[PDB]
Amino acid sequence: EFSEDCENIFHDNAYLLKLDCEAGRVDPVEYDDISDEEIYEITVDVGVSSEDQEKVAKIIRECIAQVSTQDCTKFSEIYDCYMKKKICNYYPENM
Repeated sequence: EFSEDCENIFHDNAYLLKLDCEAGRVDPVEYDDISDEEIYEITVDVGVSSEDQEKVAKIIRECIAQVSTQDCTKFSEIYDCYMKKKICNYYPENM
């Protein structure tokens, strides 16, 4: 699908964070929320439409809020929410 690149990138980040979290490099409780600046940076700054930003924005916040898991598996669970919500359909094919 058209979506594989976005998906792979989110997949990669999740996995990296997981590995780092395992390594005791990251703390899963800092991932309990997210700023508007981070959001812009992973939406518009990378090809999400201005018009669509809030729509992606909502999925990210819902997902983050929905994941009350606070171990290293949080990173992977959040990614699961993002795929479940089809977040990648809002991004361009190449990125």
